[PDB]
Amino acid sequence: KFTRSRIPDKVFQPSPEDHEKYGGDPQYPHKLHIVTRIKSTKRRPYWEKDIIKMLGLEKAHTPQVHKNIPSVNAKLKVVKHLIRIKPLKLPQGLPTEEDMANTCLKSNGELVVRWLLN
Amino acid sequence: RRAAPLGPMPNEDIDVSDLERLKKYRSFDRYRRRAEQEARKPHWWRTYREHFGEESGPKDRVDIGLPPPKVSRTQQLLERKQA
Amino acid sequence: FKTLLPVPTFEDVAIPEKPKLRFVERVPLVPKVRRERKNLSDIRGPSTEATEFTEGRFAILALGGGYLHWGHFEMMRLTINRSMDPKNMFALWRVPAPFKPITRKGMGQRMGGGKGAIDHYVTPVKAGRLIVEMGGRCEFKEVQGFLDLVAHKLPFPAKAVSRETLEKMRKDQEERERNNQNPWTFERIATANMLGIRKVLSPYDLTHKGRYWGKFYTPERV
Amino acid sequence: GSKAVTRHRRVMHFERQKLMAVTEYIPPKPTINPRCLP
Amino acid sequence: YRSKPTHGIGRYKHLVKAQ
Amino acid sequence: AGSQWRLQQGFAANPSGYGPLTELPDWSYADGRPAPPMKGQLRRKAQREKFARRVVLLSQEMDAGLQAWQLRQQEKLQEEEGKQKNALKSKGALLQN
RNA sequence: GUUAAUGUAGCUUAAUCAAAGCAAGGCACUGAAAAUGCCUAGAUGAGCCUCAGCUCCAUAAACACCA
RNA sequence: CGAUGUUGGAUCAGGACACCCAAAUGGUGCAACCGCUAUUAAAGGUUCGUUUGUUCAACGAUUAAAGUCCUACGUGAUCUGAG
RNA sequence: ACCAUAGUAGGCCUAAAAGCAGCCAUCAAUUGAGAAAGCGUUAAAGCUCAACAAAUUCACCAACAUAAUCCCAAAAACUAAU
Ligand SMILES: [Mg+2]
Ligand SMILES: [Mg+2]
Ligand SMILES: [Mg+2]
Ligand SMILES: [Mg+2]
Ligand SMILES: [Mg+2]
Ligand SMILES: [Mg+2]
Ligand SMILES: [Mg+2]
Ligand SMILES: [Mg+2]
Ligand SMILES: [Mg+2]
Ligand SMILES: [Mg+2]
Ligand SMILES: [Mg+2]
Ligand SMILES: [Mg+2]
Ligand SMILES: [Mg+2]
Ligand SMILES: [Mg+2]
Ligand SMILES: [Mg+2]
Ligand SMILES: [Mg+2]
Ligand SMILES: [Mg+2]
Repeated sequence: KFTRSRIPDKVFQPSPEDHEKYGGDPQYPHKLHIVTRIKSTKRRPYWEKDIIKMLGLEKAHTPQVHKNIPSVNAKLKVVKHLIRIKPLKLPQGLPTEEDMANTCLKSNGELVVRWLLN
Repeated sequence: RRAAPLGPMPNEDIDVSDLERLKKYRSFDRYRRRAEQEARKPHWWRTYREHFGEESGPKDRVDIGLPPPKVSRTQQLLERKQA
Repeated sequence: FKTLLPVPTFEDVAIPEKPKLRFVERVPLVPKVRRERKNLSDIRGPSTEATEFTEGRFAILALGGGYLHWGHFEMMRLTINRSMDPKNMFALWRVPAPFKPITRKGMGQRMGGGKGAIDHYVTPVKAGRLIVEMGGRCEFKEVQGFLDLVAHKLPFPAKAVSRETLEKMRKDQEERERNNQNPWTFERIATANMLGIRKVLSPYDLTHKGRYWGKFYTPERV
Repeated sequence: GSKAVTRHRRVMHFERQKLMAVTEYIPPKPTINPRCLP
Repeated sequence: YRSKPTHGIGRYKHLVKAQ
Repeated sequence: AGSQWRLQQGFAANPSGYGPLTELPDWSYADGRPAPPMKGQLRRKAQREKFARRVVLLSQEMDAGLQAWQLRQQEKLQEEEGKQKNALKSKGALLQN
């Protein structure tokens, strides 16, 4: 039978080189995910279709942001072949309430707070 | 998919090889005893004692007492033996 | 001019009586009455039992999976028995006599009607198992020469091997897999279910690691 | 449909074929051939 | 239960041979 | 084509997304008075805002979560001492010695 | 005569209610065992001391020794 | 299945080559004549009768030979109808 | 490529068994050549192998016919391609 699939935890123990490679900090995990749906749910099992629905990933090539907490990481782990995950970065820091209109999200995965001054 | 026992399994101690040379309790009662002793030990798996309220289980007792009377062990022993 | 070399000497080889291969029986002495379903799963994947040498230093090794029936046994027995020196060599069965009932229906039957009747018996052989084990005061080369015939006439692909040859190819096998340049191995991909690849794979694959497919085993597969 | 095990070698689902083709062994290739070295 | 650590805790028959 | 290059340089993989090409108000009156804004940019503003608002919210919730956990830890550590300060003075075994 | 240890009943408890559990025995019961019932013997190695300390004796494990 | 009319002949044959004949060769337990094998070659050939509805098959007489097959067991809006 | 002489037809069974139907020993001369690994003889004789000397590129395994109307895109080993 084709079934769901366990994914042994050894997969998710990162090697020391990986930090260098994908550009994460060995010390501090990132706070937020940018998830994008790269592939299609057609031809995939219903349970993956549902996960993709409940992550707000319905529409392709649209970014969506999620907490980096384990509860979410479980679902992302299930559908990880359908998606692209990139850590959200805040060079200018979090937006205040004056900056809400001017926010924009750049493809390198970083959120710029002041967009197009004069 | 097998898991690994946490700590000792109960009967894992005795040798299955050569059962005939092992001493058995032919008494129902000996068995009963051994069993009740086994039921008093703190096992690593979900047990009756755990759910049904041993009432705080292990408890370090703050004791406000009168100090126990001091009596000689050996002397007392001798006297009782004699009696 | 050429300098000599010390010749391999066997003082430690003890030859057993009846060095030739025992005759094996067409049908077991207690013929199975109850017709068994066919596990094809007993030909499939790597072998557990009979993977190692016991007394002898030479063997025939099975590179595929297959079924050995009585014809095959006869062939091996006759060929090996008249190709060896009964004084200096001895042979041994590493395979049991055929125990597994296999049915047939009369040619020309329609589909259905019941199971068939028991035609003959076979032995299942999983890849990596020793078929026949030859020891003796022999060097490997002679034994190799005639054993490769037998090996070639078996149903599965097979080789003639020694202890040296076997350990050689096992160390080569693992050394090939720690040498590997490309990051992507069947194991790594399957276990982690990358690309949802589990959809196309069988569960058994997690163990087989792409090395065994059906009854076929390709050693080149890392 | 065919049994899991079979005599005739059993064509794979295309995706599995891709998988097999990707995971092939790649022998390490030395920068300089040891023979053309001194 | 096979998946659990406590599996085969009730296993006995290997202790008594009656055949 | 050439999305990969556009990505390395930090632009949008598609020239349509978010560059100056798209965002700017492609026409204006001859006098110089601004034109009524553009439907596309209006919607893009709205949902970009929506996104930011969400980022703030999740960030805050996660922080408040961590603080709440740390607080519960402090409460536990404080109760452990709250048992000792409130306890009676042990007597019986110590008085004979 | 030298080193590492000891001397709880046959094996293992306890040494602040207390020398404890199990083996082991007898008789009864059925052909033997076994179970069961009614019963049986038991120890802190020996001499002083302080309220663990000093020796002795003996075993044990070695070495030396002796024949 | 609101029909893809079925055996053997007749007529006309299209094709394969796994060659029966004709051609060129290798091996022979090939002296010669015969043969037995194997390779290459498909342009052209591959009989007439007695009995069977017959295909096969037996038999008579010959042939350089009387090939093995495929074509809706070729071919009934061309024939036959013995089965 | 090169080369091959000695106890000796080694002892037996057999019509004959001379290295070479079979059984048992497997010693020994010469720098060097097995009581002989293949062919051969009725038994031989006779050809080779391993042995000296002579020299020295490298040398383990691997190859597998075919159908019926007419083959079936055309073609092409480098000007920079995640
Ligand atoms: Mg074969
Ligand atoms: Mg199926
Ligand atoms: Mg639109
Ligand atoms: Mg006492
Ligand atoms: Mg019809
Ligand atoms: Mg019609
Ligand atoms: Mg024609
Ligand atoms: Mg031809
Ligand atoms: Mg001809
Ligand atoms: Mg023709
Ligand atoms: Mg037909
Ligand atoms: Mg027809
Ligand atoms: Mg007709
Ligand atoms: Mg017609
Ligand atoms: Mg020579
Ligand atoms: Mg041919
Ligand atoms: Mg063409």
